[PDB]
Amino acid sequence: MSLNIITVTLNMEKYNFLGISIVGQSNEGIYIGSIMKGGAVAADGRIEPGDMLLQVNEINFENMSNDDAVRVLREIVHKPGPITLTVAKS
Ligand SMILES: O=C(O)c1cc(Br)ccc1NS(=O)(=O)c1ccc2ccccc2c1
Ligand SMILES: O=C(O)c1cc(Br)ccc1NS(=O)(=O)c1ccc2ccccc2c1
Repeated sequence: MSLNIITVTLNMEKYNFLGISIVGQSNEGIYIGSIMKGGAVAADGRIEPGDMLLQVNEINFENMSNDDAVRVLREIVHKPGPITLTVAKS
């Protein structure tokens, strides 16, 4: 079996939102659920639904409830500067 890791840096200059929902928990992993067409993640085009979310900026997502993962993504999107996502491809 093959594992494909990609790291995606979004400058968030032309987009306010990532435009993602997330599914699953890692305090029992967390995956990209929906991607909305108008957001930074869709514009970049590399991340797809079912990709596993490993890290966003300095936060690891591998010991979190779904609710806490949504909370930390809210905090990151409301902070200035680029957003770096590391995912494992489905
Ligand atoms: O993120 C943006 O800059 C954006 C701008 C426009 Br115009 C439209 C959508 C955008 N982002 S999006 O991730 O697709 C998005 C974000 C929140 C939404 C809330 C309600 C309905 C659609 C939404 C789309
Ligand atoms: O920007 C995002 O796509 C986003 C995704 C998650 Br999961 C959590 C927070 C996110 N950013 S956010 O600016 O706080 C936000 C808040 C409310 C939203 C409501 C509908 C659609 C997108 C939203 C994004």
